[PDB]
Amino acid sequence: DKATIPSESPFAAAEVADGAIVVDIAKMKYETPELHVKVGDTVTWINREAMPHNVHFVAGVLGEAALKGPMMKKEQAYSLTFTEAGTYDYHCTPHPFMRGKVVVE
Amino acid sequence: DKATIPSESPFAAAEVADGAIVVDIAKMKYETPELHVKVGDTVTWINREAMPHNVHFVAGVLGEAALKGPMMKKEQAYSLTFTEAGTYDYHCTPHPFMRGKVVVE
Amino acid sequence: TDPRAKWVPQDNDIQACDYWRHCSIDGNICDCSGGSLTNCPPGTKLATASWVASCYNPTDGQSYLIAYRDCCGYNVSGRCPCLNTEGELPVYRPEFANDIIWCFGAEDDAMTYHCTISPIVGKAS
Amino acid sequence: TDPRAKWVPQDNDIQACDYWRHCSIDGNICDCSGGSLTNCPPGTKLATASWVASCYNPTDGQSYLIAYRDCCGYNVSGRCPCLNTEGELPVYRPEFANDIIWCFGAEDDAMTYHCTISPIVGKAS
Amino acid sequence: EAETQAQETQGQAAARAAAADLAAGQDDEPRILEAPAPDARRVYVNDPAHFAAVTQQFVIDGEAGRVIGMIDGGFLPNPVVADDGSFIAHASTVFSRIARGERTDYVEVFDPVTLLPTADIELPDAPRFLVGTYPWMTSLTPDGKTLLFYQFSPAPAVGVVDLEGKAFKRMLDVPDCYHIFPTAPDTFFMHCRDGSLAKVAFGTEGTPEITHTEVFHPEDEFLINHPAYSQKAGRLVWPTYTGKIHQIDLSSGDAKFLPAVEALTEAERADGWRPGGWQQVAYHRALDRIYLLVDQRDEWRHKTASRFVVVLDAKTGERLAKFEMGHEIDSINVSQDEKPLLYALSTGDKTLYIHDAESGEELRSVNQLGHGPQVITTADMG
Amino acid sequence: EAETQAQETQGQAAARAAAADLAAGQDDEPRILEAPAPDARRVYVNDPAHFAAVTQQFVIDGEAGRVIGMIDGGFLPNPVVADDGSFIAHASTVFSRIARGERTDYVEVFDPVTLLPTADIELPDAPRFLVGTYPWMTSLTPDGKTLLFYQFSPAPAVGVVDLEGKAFKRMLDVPDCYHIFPTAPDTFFMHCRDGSLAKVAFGTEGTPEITHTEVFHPEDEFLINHPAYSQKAGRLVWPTYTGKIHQIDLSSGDAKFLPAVEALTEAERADGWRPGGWQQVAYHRALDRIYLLVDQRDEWRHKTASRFVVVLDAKTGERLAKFEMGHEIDSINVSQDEKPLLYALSTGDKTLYIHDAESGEELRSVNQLGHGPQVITTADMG
Ligand SMILES: [Cu+2]
Ligand SMILES: [Cu+2]
Repeated sequence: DKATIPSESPFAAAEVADGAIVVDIAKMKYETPELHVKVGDTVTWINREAMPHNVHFVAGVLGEAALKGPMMKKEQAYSLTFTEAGTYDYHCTPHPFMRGKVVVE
Repeated sequence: DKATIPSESPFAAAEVADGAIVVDIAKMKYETPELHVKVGDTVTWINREAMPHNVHFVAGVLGEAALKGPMMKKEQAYSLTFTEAGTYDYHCTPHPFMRGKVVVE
Repeated sequence: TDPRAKWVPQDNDIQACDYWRHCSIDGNICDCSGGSLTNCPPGTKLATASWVASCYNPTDGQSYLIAYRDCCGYNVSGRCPCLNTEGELPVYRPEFANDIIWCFGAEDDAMTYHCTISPIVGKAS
Repeated sequence: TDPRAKWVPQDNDIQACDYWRHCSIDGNICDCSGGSLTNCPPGTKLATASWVASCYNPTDGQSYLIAYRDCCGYNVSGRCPCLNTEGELPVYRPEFANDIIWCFGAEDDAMTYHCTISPIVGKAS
Repeated sequence: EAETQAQETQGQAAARAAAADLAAGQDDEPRILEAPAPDARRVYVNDPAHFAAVTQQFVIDGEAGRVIGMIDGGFLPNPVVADDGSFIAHASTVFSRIARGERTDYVEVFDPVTLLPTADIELPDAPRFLVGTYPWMTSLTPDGKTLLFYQFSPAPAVGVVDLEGKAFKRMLDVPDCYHIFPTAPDTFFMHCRDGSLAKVAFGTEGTPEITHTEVFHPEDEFLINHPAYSQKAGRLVWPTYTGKIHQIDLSSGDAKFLPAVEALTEAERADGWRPGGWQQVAYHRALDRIYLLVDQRDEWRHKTASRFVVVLDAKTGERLAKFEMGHEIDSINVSQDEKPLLYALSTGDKTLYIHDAESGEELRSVNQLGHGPQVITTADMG
Repeated sequence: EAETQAQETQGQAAARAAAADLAAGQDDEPRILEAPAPDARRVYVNDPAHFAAVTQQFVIDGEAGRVIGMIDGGFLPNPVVADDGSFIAHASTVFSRIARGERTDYVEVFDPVTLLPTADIELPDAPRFLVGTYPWMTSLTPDGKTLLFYQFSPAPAVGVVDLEGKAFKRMLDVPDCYHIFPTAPDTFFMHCRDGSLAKVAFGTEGTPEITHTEVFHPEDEFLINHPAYSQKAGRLVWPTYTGKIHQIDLSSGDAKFLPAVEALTEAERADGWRPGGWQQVAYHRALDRIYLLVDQRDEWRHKTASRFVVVLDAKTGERLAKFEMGHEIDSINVSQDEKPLLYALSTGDKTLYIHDAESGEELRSVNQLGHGPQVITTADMG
C-alpha cells in the first residue's frame, strides 16, 4: 502492498521540491493529525527540531511487515508514496503519544 | 496397571511377616537382584542400612507412569503386589548402579 | 574466614555454615528462605533422593547421617550460601557426591535448585 | 565518591560512570561487554528508539544530544553498571525518561536489556 | 552482608528446638511448609535485579524480620498484593531462550500461604510496559477481581485481566497518560503528559468513557514515577523533584485536588535538600501522614539513595519528624496498622531496614535480598 | 565498580579515539559488532552462578584482558568450544516459568564471531545430568560433528547429538561410569565406579561395544571431577585428593597407563599440602606440562580456593615451578600456544587473573564475571 518508499534513508530538508506535501515535526508533534492526499501522492515528513523523530506504521497497515521509518535528525526528511486508497495510522517509535494518520483518497 | 502398592510410603520392617517375600538392602546392594515370584505375590524390600534406598521402575514397566518408590531409611520396608506376568527391572533412584529384577511367573 | 582450615561444627546456629548438620551441604540453608532445618519453603517441591554425609554432632559426640535433600522448583534462594564437603567423594560415588542437584523424586518433577535441608536419617561411624 | 554531589563529566575514560556521554545512562556500558561506545556487542540487537539527554562535553565546551539506545536480547551484562540522570524527566515525558527499556526497533523484536550505547546525534543548542 | 541480629537470635532459637527434638528421639520427617496467614506486618520486597531476565520476590514477616517465603518472576515483573490478604499476583514476562526467542507476558495469581500459583493467565501480543518497577503500572480494582496493566507502545492502552474468571479480557485505548489508580470495579485514574488526570470508566465491552480534569501542574514541575496511593482512602500523594506535594482525593469517584504542600522548608530547599530515591514517598492512611526520602543533593541526583525521612501531616502540611536512617535508603513504605513500621530498603546493601515509624528508630534488618531490591509492598488489611 | 588497569588503558584509548572522531566531525553510526576471529588467546569463562536458573558465558581476549562477547545459558549448562575455532556450543536447560513448568533441554551451536545461534537442537525427555559444571560431562568428537553428553538418571547413558545434521540421534546405554573423553567420531572413554576406564565404541545403531581397562586406582584413592584431557594429545590427566596424578594415554584409542607422578613432595604432603579448587589441573599439550592448584588445607576442604600452582613435566614428574598466585584461585587453564598464558579464576572475586605461565606473573585481570564463575575453556588451535 500500500506504499512505496522513495528513499530508504533520511535526507536533507533542502532536498524537498517546492510544491511537495509536507508534514513538519516540531515541539513533539506532527504538523497535522490527519493528512489527506490522493492515490499516488508522496508525503514527506520533515523534522524541524533536534529531538529525533520517525514515522512508524504497524504490521498490516502498509503491507504485511511494519514500516518503521528511519529516525530523522534536525532538518532531515523522509518520504512515502501511497499507492492505495485507505486510512493509515502511524506513530513515532520512541514517542507513542505522537500519532498521525494519512487519508489516501 | 501391573502392580499395586500395599503402602504408599515406607513402613517399619517389624510389620513385615517372617517368610514374606523379602529383598533386603545392604552394602549399596539389593541382596536378591533377581527375584522370581508368581502372579499375585507381594514383594517387600527392606533397608538394613543408614543409607536411604528405594525401588524405581521406569515409565512403561509397571504402568505408563514410572513407579518412583519412597526412600526407605534404616529398617523401613516397602512392598509391591505384582498382578501380571513378566520381567520388571528396577534400580535405586540416587544410586542408579543399584539394579534389581523381579520375574513374575 | 580461613577457608582452608578444618571444619569446626557448632550446635547453636542453623543459619550459619558451621552448624554441625551442614557438614556436606552444597547450596543454600533452607531455613533462610522460609523453610526450616528439615522442611522446604512454601511453594517449593521436596526431593526424595539425595547425597548423604555423616556429620559429627559436638553436642552428644555422636555422628549422624544427614540426607541433603534439595528443595526444588525455584531459582536459587541467594540467602545463606554454604559449601561444605565433609567426607564428600567424587561423582563416581554419587551416594556421597554434593555437586549433583539432588532433586529427583520432588513433586511435579521439579529439578531446579532452591535450597537444601539437613534432616537426620540415622547414626554413623 | 559522594553519590549526591553534582555529577562531573570527564572525557578521558569511557568505562567509567562519569564519562561525559554517560550523563543519562541507565544500565551498563556496552564497551564493557564486547560492544564499543557507540556499537552493540556481538549477538545483541540494536534499538532504533531511545531516550535522549543533552550532555556537556568538558573537552570542547559544547552540549551534544546523546541517544541512549539499548542493546537487547541478552540478559543484563552485569559489567560497568551505571545510573546517571542529567535532565531526566518522569515517565510521562518518555523522550527524556531513562528507567524505560529502550529496546524498541531492535532486530527480532528483542526487548530484554543488555547494555546501553552512548552515540552522539547532534548539537544540543 | 553476613548474619543480622534477628538471624542470629532466630537461628539459635532454631538450633535449640532442633537439638531438643533430637535428644528426645523425635525423628525428622521432611515436608513443605506454609507461610503464616497474611497480616499487617507482612511485607513484600521485589528485586528487579538491575534488569536481569529473572527476578525474585521476598515475602517478609516484618515483626520478626523473617523471610516467610519467596516468589520467582520474569523480566521486570509488576507485583500486586490484595489489601485484604486473600491473594498476591504479578504480571511477568519470560522468553523461550532466557532473554531471547519467543516472549510471553502473563499474569500469575498465588495463594498467599501456600505460595502456589492458582491462576496463569497469558497476555496476548506481549503488551506489558518494560520499565524499571513502578508499583502503579499494574493494579487491582478495589473488589480484587480485575488486574489493570499499562501498555506504552505501540500506543497507550490499559489491559483488563479478569482474575475471577482467570482470563485476559481486552485492551482499553487511553489518551497519552501513565500509571493506573483504580477507584471503583470499573474506574481508574491516569496521569497525563499535558499535566491533567484522565478518568477511565470501562464496561464489559465498548469504547471506555474518558474524561479529563484540568491541568494541575506546570510543565516544568516534575512529578515522580513513584507516587503513594491509598486505594481505600482514595488518597493520591504526588511529590515533585523539589518535595512540593500534590494531593488528590479520589474517594468520591471524581478528582478533588487539595492544597499543595511543601515537604521541605524554604531554608532546606536553599541549603540543597531535595527528595531522592526510588519509592521516595509513603502515606499512612489511618494517620493521614506522608513520609518522604530526602537528603542534600544536586538537582539531577533524584534517583540516588537518601539518608533522611521527613514526616508530615497530610492535611496541615506541618512537619512532625525528621529521621536519620543511618543507611543509604532507596525505598520506603509503611505497614498500614496502628503503630506502623517504616520499611527502609537499601538497593545497594540489598537489605530491608525495619524501623519504628513513631521514633524513626531501627528495630531490625533483613539482608541478602537478591541483587538490586527496589520495591516494598504491603497490604492495607484494616 | 572498581576498574582494572587493563580497563583504564582500554577505556582511555577508547575515550581518545572518540574525541578524535567528534573533532573530525565524524558522525556516530551505531551498528552491531562482530568479535575478532578466534585465536589461541581467546578464553571462555562460564558462570554457573551458584545454581541460578539462568547463567552467562564471557568470551574474553586473554592477550588484552577484554570481554569480546558473551553468551546466555539456562540451568547449569555444559560449554564446549571446538579446538579449531569453528564453533562453540552448549547443552542447556530452560523451564517455561523461570524455574518450574515444562523443562526443555537443548543444544545450541553459535558462530564464534557473530555469536548468533546456528542450531538449536532439542534433546527428547529432559535427559541432561544437572550437576555443578564438569567440562567432561559434555564433549565434542575430534571432528566436531558430534556432541556427547552424560545422562545419570534413570540409568547411565550417553546422548549422541549430530551437530552437522542438527539432530539428536540416540541415547547410548553405558555401564556405571562417568565423564566422556572422545577419541574418534564413534569412540569415547569414561571413568567407572570400580576404578576401571570403559572404552565405548558405537555404531549407527545398536548396543555399543564396551571394553573395560584394568582397575587403575584403589577405592580409597579419590579422583577429582575435574580431570584435564587434551583430545589432540589423547592425554587424560587425573589428579586424586592428595595430588597424585594418573595419566592415561588414549591417543591410540586404547588406554595406555603412564607412570604415576606425585605433584606434591612427601614433605609438603606431611605439611598439609593438597590440591583444591574446581578446575584444579591444566595440561599444555606442546610443552607436556601439568599445572595443579595446591594449598595447605584440611583433607575435606578439597573445593576451597588455592593460592598456589605447581608446574611439572608430565613425562618425568620433575617439578618445574611453584607459583604463588596473589589471590584465591578456584580454577586454572592455559592457552595452547608457544608461550602460554596461565588463567586463574577466582569464583569469590568473580575475576579472571591472567598470568604468564613461564614466570607466574600476573599480567592483567578481568573482573565482574557474573555471580560465581567456575569454568575456563580454551581452544587448542595449533
Ligand atoms: Cu518523536
Ligand atoms: Cu540406593
